[PDB]
Amino acid sequence: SAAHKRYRRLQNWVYNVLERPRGWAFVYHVFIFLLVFSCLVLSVLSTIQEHQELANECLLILEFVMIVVFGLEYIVRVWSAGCCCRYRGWQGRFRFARKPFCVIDFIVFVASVAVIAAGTATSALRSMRFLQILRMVRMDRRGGTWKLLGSVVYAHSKELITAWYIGFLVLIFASFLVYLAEKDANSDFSSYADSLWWGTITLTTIGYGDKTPHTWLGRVLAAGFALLGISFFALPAGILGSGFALKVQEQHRQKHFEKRRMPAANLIQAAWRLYSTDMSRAYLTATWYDDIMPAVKTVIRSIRILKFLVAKRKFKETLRPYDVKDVIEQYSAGHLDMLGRIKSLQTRVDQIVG
Amino acid sequence: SAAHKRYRRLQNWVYNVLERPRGWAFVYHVFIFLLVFSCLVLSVLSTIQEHQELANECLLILEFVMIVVFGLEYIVRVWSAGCCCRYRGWQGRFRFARKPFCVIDFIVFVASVAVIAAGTATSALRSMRFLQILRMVRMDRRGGTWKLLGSVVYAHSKELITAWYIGFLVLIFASFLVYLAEKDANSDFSSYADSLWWGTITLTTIGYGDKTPHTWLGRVLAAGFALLGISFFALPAGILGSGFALKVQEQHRQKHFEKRRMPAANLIQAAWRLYSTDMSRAYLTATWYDDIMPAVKTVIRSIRILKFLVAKRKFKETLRPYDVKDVIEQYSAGHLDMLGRIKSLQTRVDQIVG
Amino acid sequence: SAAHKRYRRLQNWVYNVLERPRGWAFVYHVFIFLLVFSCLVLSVLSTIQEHQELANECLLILEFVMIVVFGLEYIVRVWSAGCCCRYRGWQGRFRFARKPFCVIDFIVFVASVAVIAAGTATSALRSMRFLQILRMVRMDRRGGTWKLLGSVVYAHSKELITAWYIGFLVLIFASFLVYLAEKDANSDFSSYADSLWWGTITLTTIGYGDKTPHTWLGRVLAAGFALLGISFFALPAGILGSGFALKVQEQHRQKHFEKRRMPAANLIQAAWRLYSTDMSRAYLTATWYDDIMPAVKTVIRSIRILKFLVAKRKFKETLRPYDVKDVIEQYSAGHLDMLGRIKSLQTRVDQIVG
Amino acid sequence: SAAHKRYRRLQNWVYNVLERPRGWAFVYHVFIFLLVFSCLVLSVLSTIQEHQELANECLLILEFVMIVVFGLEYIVRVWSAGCCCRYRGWQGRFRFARKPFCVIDFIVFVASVAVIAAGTATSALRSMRFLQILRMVRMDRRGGTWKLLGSVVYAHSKELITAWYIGFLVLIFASFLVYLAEKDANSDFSSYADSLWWGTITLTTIGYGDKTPHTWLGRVLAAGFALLGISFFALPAGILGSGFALKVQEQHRQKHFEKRRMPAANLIQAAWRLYSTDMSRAYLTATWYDDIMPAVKTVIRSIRILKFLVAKRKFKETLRPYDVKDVIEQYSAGHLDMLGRIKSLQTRVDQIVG
Amino acid sequence: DQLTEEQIAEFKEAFSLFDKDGDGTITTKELGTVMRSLGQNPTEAELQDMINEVDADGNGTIDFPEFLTMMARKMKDTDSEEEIREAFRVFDKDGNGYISAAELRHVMTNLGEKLTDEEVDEMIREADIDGDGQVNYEEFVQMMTA
Amino acid sequence: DQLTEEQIAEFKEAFSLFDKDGDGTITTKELGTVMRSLGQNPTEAELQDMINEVDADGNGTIDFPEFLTMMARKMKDTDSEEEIREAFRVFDKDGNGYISAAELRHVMTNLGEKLTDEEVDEMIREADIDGDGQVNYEEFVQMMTA
Amino acid sequence: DQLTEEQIAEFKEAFSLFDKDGDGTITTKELGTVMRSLGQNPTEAELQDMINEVDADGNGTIDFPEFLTMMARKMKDTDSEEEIREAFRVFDKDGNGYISAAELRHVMTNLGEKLTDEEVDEMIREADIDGDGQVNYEEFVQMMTA
Amino acid sequence: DQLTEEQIAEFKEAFSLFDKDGDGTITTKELGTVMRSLGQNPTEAELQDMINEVDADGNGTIDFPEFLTMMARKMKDTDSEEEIREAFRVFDKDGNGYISAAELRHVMTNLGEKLTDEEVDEMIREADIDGDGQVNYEEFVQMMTA
Ligand SMILES: CCOC(=O)Nc1ccc(NCc2ccc(F)cc2)cc1N
Ligand SMILES: CCOC(=O)Nc1ccc(NCc2ccc(F)cc2)cc1N
Ligand SMILES: [K+]
Ligand SMILES: [K+]
Ligand SMILES: [K+]
Repeated sequence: SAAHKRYRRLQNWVYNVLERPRGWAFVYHVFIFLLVFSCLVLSVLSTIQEHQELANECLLILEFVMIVVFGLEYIVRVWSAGCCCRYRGWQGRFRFARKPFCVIDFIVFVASVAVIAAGTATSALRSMRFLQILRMVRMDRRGGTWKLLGSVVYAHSKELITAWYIGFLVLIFASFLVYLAEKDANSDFSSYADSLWWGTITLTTIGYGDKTPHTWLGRVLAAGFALLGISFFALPAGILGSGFALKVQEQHRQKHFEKRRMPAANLIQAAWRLYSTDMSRAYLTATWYDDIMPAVKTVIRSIRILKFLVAKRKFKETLRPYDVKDVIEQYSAGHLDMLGRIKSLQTRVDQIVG
Repeated sequence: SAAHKRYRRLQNWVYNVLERPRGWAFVYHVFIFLLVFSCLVLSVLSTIQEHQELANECLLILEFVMIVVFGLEYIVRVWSAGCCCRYRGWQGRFRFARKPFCVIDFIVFVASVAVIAAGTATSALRSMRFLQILRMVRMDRRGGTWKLLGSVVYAHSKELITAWYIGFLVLIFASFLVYLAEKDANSDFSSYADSLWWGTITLTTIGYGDKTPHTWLGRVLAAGFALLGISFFALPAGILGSGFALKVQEQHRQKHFEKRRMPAANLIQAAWRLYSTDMSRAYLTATWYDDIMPAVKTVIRSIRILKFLVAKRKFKETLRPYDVKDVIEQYSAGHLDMLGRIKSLQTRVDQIVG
Repeated sequence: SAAHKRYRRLQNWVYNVLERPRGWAFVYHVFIFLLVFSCLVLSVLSTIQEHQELANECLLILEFVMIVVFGLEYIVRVWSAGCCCRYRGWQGRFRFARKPFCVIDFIVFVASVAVIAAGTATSALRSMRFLQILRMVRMDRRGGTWKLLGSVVYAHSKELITAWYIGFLVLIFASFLVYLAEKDANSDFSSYADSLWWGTITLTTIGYGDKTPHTWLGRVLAAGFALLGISFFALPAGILGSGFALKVQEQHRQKHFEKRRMPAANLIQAAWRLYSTDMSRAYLTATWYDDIMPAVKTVIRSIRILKFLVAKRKFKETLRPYDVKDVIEQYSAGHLDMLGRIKSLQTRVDQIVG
Repeated sequence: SAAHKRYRRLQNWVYNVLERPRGWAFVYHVFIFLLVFSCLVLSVLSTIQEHQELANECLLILEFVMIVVFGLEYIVRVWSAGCCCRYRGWQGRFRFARKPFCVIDFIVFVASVAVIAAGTATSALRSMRFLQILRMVRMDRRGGTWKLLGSVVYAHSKELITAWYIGFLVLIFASFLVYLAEKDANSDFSSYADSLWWGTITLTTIGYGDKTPHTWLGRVLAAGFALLGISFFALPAGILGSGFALKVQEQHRQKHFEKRRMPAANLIQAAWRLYSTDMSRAYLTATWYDDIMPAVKTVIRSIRILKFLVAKRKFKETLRPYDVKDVIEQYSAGHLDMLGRIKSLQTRVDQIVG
Repeated sequence: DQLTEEQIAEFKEAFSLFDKDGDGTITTKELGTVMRSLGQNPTEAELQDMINEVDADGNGTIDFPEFLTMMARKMKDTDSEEEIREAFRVFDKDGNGYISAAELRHVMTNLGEKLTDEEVDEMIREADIDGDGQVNYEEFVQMMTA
Repeated sequence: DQLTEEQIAEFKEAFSLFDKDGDGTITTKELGTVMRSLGQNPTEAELQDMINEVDADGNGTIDFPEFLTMMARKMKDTDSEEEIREAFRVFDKDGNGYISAAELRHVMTNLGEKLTDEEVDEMIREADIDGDGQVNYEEFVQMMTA
Repeated sequence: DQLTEEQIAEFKEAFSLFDKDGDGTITTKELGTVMRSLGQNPTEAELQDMINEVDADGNGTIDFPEFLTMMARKMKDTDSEEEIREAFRVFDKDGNGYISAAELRHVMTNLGEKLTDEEVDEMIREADIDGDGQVNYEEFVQMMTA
Repeated sequence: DQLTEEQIAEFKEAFSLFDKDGDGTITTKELGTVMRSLGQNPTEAELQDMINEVDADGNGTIDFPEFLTMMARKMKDTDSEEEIREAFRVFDKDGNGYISAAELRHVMTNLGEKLTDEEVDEMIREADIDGDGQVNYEEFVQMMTA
């Protein structure tokens, strides 16, 4: 079946490059990226009334190439999933197709093909070009980015609220004070809404320049308020950046410990020992041939099941992190064992000599 | 009294959702927020001369709804406070009302009602719309944000002062140097005050664009000073952000230790044991029936009071943080106890055999 | 001499409030600050041709008040220095005056008085108003800010150098590329120097708006370069901020240890014991009355000098920080002492019983 | 040969100042920097049509001086390389010249000389002035900056990707929403491309001011979107700065440990002991004069080679970092040795007395 | 609850059981001797901690004014009410001022100086337990501080 | 694989070897006694861990319903399949679902409760090893979970 | 205070009590022997530290030039005045150059090589204590450095 | 320096002193026995480390091809020259490729497996010391790697 094994190795390699890339497999995904992103850009260049002609021309070719490439990729991935043992036979392939992102990719492809077909309602045929962004959104494996951002935001919720509350009060105050000074002299600050627009555009440090204070009082107040206001607005970015950095550092820290080890290795052993209870040559002897006292072998199996369950638990626990108080715990164990050893010496000296 | 207990549970639930929210109770507070904030926005849209009509219309309805909702909330909270044992009876309700933020909320509500009544001095009836911001200010439970900001600012005083001193010097020098170069060619830099305004608006990175250097010397001098100046102005934000992040991390650190534990549990026990001295069946026997030697039971109670006071202290202390030198202390205790054990062996061997 | 001691306490209090403030003494220095800074502002308002009249009026009064206040402060500080024992008598006062910042303050005061006198060359009488900034520069006690900034910059030299080298390369390349595209269509980019000015003003995120790309190639090229360029330019403000924060945290860390302790206390004791060799009642006995064998007391003194010198060294060393490897060192000492104790048991058992 | 040793010391000093500067040697390199950078600036001032005359004049002199200085420096460095033992004789000098940056410097110099010669195609003679930037690029010793930046970027890949993905989605959305509101009223937002240009220029906080929202709906949407958008765009700069700071701190941490020590010292000893097997006076005796049993000395040498190889390995290993679990390992070793010691006591007591 | 003179005399008679010599002070010797006569076995460090809680002079003794103050006060002070209530709140994660009867039972018999079953039975009987099985501990704290 | 009544009776007969007194429970005494009769030597802490894996009542015993559940289930549950597959993945750095025969042999005989040579020989024989010498462990996991 | 020749001869006579053999050096043997004759009991490590403070040659000895320098200097040098003043400042939190008589007494008798009551009584008598009970320690440092 | 056949035979004769049985291998027994006969006293862990440096088969032995490779190579390889030069550079703070004769003497006799005085005397004699007293260690490394 050497050909069968070559087939299986090819399948596993393709599935590895598609589902979970590593090392050089990226050279594929990046490509796909630059293929969709590029298309997006062209779509935007279609909106300008100056380049519409050439842009539509290029978009025709690019959409054709993209539809062909994504159809090929989809067929290849659906065939590759077969490598794993979970999805075998056409029933298994179907079970694979039922995944959400798979049907998403299929829907996007069928939409692209139907659009290019109807091309031969141009407004809708242009509007659906936004669909490609779903091809990128599909790159998120279970929304990792959203979950990471949410975790980091929640961990610093108290610090973030303080920056917004202090920043909002300064914007409401500085806007009011500057509006009070520029009310009549300058025409820009006709109403309070204009003052608030100016205050936001200034405190964020955007500084469009369509509204600026003209009288000296307004300038002094603006300069004094901007220094206090600019720092509060720029805090969230710094807080979140330091949070991300510290999180990455601590995580990388735990990589060195490698404490889980031994539990995973023992679990496979307890599972093999349990499994082999029912097929090992160790039980294919006249002695074991079950007819007179079946319970003996059943009792031996029951013990292996209990040990398997202990090993599965110890294995699952390894994932959980451990504290730095273990050193105190080993001293407690070491001292207690030694103190008990001196007692056992003391009792024997007192027994013999008295 | 099952109905009485249902009543008490309802009261405690309402008081929990109002005073100290957790989990899903937030779905209430957020609502109130979006109800006041929205009103604020409408008030601002009243200032524009274009939308005044529709804005006042909407503000009428929104003020009506807000007054009704806040009256309901206030009555409900005043009735809910009764759940706790501190404020019982109408005397207790009154004691509850005497709180500062409660009277604040009441004053704001009465002001809103009086305003809407006088509506049927419109300038003042518009001016008092600012009052609602107090409804948000009321969300601060004892000014937590101010205290946090003050702590973090005080802990980093030296670096912060260094950033301002270097930043102030650079600003003065750059403004003067650029004014010396742009004095005659450009009309913007007519006086030193204009140069200072330009220097601030540039170094903060706002960049309005109403004043810019025109001669090449000014540009070169402005370019170099701008690069050095921009970093110093943004230094505060980064310092405070890193400070907040590090503080949050270290605080989260101490949460894992949970060292306080045992003291709180023992305090309740010493308090119960002291209390039960005067009501336990253990003392309702012919033996204890006090007539011949009252002092014996009094002495037993005096001992329980002393132990209660020891447990209260140990309980208060647990809140205080503990150092990482405890491991050295346990080794010192462990070594000393063991070294004393070998001495006790040595003395007994020397006693019997000599 | 109770009056003498009241005098000395008053002197020490004044000198404490002036030289090294703490707690509430700040309420003085801040005042002086707001007194000089204010003056500065008025000077600037003198440059405008609109407010010159009122500004000069206010500056007259403020300069009078400032000269009087600083003369009073200088006399008070020169008299207060006498409290310490270093500068006693008029020779000591003179020695105090010889300090650099003292003569600086004196020169500034004499300059102010000479200026106000010549007031009754107005250009110079206005130019010297810059002198007041020296009053603030004088607030630096031995240039602490400069030394702190230099330390933090030197510790991070490599990372800071990387940000400038990458940022400079992005600036050159982006300026050249945008100039190549905007050369003919737009008039702003007439020469490469204009492109470099635009590139700096954009990458620093100032964005004056006097130069902007007009053709789409320039716009797409500028948008891509600005995203890469903006992060590198703002990279230094973040590195230095994180450095300051980490430095403050680690420093605060060592404050908790308080490992220096015991050495300072022992030094005073060895110094007192050495000093008392030559005046203690312990040596004023017939026995010690020196005539027959003077060397005995000299030898006793020589030993106390050697112990004093050991205590002074151990005291100076405490200032130096200590590593976290001490726990390993105490285990090494503890294990070795215990292993030697079991050997001493083993040898005695082998001696008696054999 | 005292003159020979003076020669060698001079050579080593020059090579130290050139190849690897330290301390005061920098006072040279900085100079060279200010000599090339200055030239660059002058070249730029040549592009302006106002200063071309004086700029070309100054550039002539500066190019002459620079060519002379760099020729001198190159000859001196090529002669200095001889100090090391690797490159000796003209063959060794040649081997030194074959280095990449050496030939780079030589090519740049020959290009400068050929240009100044052809000066007596001016367009090319101006274009090649860009070459000098290679003189700075040459300051990178094996592209340290690029490698550092790449390491820090790769370590923070997951955090960086989240900022880009969230930021890209906000930019696509805010631009579309603002374009929908400003479509007809304002002429700036004629097409979607204009809205995207505005969105980028706004979110990066550049704020040119050539495009701004005019209707109030657009202003409100721009205000809310910019606050969310500005933080995400500045998130990458915040993450890389904290990363650099943390990396520098941890690196400085390992400097204090100084754990490598002992291995380097032992390696030199094992190498000397092996080397001296074949030349020591210890082997120049009648006993060792090899004729009857040569293998004895060969066996002794084979043992020294094996020990040398053990010492070389232990020396290379020291460079690798070590974990903080060593304390647990020393307790394990210490406890085990002591527990075995109590066993040896127990067995001897049981042997003699029984 | 003004402290009366007969109440003072009864405290004095208890104080004199400790200070049998009439020296006006209670040291670790006098305190620990009375305690061990009743079958208690405090350590020396526990006797020092107990005396230190009321020894303002810091000389290792309790005098009658300190003894009388402790006896008159018991747990009625506001510091005691707050700290006891803070101890219950350690075990109230909901923050609603309630603790389960079964959770109170676990903490009382499994942590610290564990209550016996009969002690904890009397404690749960004394709290007016709700029908669910939840205890409002803040009214439990006021009964011990009354 | 519906659990039949004869299968239940065979489990009951094994359960009764442990619980020879007919008390309906297996403690560490009954479990450890049967184990040591076969020449095994568990520790007390190992006997407690084993019973704790199936003791829902938390009273340190196994009753027949818990015994029957464990015996009927073996490793067929989805939790077992996932955790065993996660254990192999610890040693699959490529992430391709493969492990070398020689690497499996090293881990099985050098880590944990090491397999003997004959045990590990039977294990590698049972996996359908590819011609390269690489083992697809996810189909190995389904054979032990079937 | 120029060092005179008679003062040098008196130092020489003390130096010769240590170096009784006339070898011109003081080792730990000579130093420790004289010290123990007076009833002191330094350790070997304390004798090495003492000699190391004045042994510039680093060979574990004190010669007469080193002995004479130490004896002529005592505590009069500026390094001694500064370090002693820095030690007091450890216990001056106000930063005003004052320390309480009672705080000085606590530190002198409770930390380090504690002073006896009589030693510390003489020390507080010698400082010109103010009527409040506060000690200006910087003038106390100049009296020991004079 | 092509390895000749007579040089190979002399290595073979040394190899046979270790492997006296003719088994073609050197274990810790054979290596340590020859070493102790010369009065050396390696530990078992030191004998394992030595064999492990040249045992490619990982079975705890040295065969003749491994022995011959080690003997032919000595320290002449580029890895040896670089690592020895890196070891000197640990003690060259200036970075100029020099080390003081007195500093070399301190490191050789005070760290590691200290050289005796006579060993270190021969080492400093062999380096062509400059008149200042500074040693160019990179030419010292080439003499040991030649
Ligand atoms: C934490 C709240 O935010 C700030 O601390 N803001 C801030 C304060 C000062 C400076 N330095 C420039 C300067 C200082 C004083 C002057 F009088 C004029 C200019 C910069 C910032 N960003
Ligand atoms: C700590 C004080 O603040 C700064 O370090 N400022 C700063 C310095 C340089 C750069 N890199 C761009 C650049 C470098 C060299 C040039 F010649 C032209 C441009 C950016 C900033 N922000
Ligand atoms: K900006
Ligand atoms: K801007
Ligand atoms: K602008």
